[PDB]
Amino acid sequence: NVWPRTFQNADGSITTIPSQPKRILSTAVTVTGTLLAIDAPVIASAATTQSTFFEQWRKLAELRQVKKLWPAGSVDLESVYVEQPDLIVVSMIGADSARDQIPLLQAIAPTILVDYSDQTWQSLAQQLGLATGLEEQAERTIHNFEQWTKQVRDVLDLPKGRANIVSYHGPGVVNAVAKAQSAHAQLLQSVGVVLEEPDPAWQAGSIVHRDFLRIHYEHLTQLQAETTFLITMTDQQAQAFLHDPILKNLPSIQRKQVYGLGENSFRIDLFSAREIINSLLRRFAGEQAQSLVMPL
Ligand SMILES: C[C@H]1OC(c2cccc(O)c2O)=N[C@@H]1C(=O)NCCCN(CCCNC(=O)c1cccc(O)c1O)C(=O)[C@H]1N=C(c2cccc(O)c2O)O[C@@H]1C
Ligand SMILES: [Fe+3]
Repeated sequence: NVWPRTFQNADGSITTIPSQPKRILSTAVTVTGTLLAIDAPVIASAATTQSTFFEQWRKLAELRQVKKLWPAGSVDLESVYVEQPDLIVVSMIGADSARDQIPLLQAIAPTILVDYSDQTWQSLAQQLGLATGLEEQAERTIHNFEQWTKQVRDVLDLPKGRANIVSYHGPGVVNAVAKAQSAHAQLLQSVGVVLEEPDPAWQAGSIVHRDFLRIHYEHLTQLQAETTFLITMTDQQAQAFLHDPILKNLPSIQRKQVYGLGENSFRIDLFSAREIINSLLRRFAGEQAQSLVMPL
């Protein structure tokens, strides 16, 4: 395990990490879940704009004494200095991105930049494993999860056809649909779901996103999949989608195959991925469900 080592950042820049990181500070709440997943020594993390940690890993973060820092958008440099980190992690795109603050952060400690929007949680874990010297941990974690998804894939009786994954906000608002490279789409694909891709031409406005295509509301009526999964929703919450009169003729609504992906499914990390797969076992597997549900 060689140190120093060079890390390739998502913007084409490089960062030399002089020594194995032991005090990692995350500036992106999305990335923190994956740092926890590989048991990296993350000692502090910024939060959502609402000053929260994601619920799938909050209790674990508290147990490991991960200090909650600023809500996304407002980097507190004093807090970074006081934590005395030896690696600072930044995301490329998303509400939790501190990309423009990199020069200020790099003055404090080696700062790296990753894009979680177009890779699986496993790929992000591998990338972070290489930055932290935790390749053994990451590889083991990924391998174990993949052994599990194999087993699950073999017992699910999924609806015929394909599924889409939607972030729903109702009429008169820009909504969003998961793209093939998203952590969400790839997670479902891994247990045998066949994914519908939103038409790239439906992009709303000028901002490019690799995770979910942002679209005018009306385009939701054009989705063809027989099944719809809603992020950040329970099944009960998904009822609002099902009863939206504008969407009454959607194949997934006609077949009453609209499901919540789960309360904690907004971002995908090992912890929310487990919850999501557990939900699929409960709904689509028989008395084979329980033999495979993972303890949280
Ligand atoms: C539990 C909460 O933590 C965050 C969160 C945490 C960390 C990073 C994020 O991005 C986060 O959203 N999300 C929840 C929250 O604040 N809910 C209140 C509504 C926020 N909303 C409006 C609703 C439409 N968005 C989607 O349907 C959607 C779908 C799929 C993926 C997404 O990221 C989506 O937001 C947003 O658009 C928010 N994201 C941008 C943003 C800005 C610049 C570049 C981007 O890529 C952006 O997303 O700006 C807002 C703050
Ligand atoms: Fe967002």
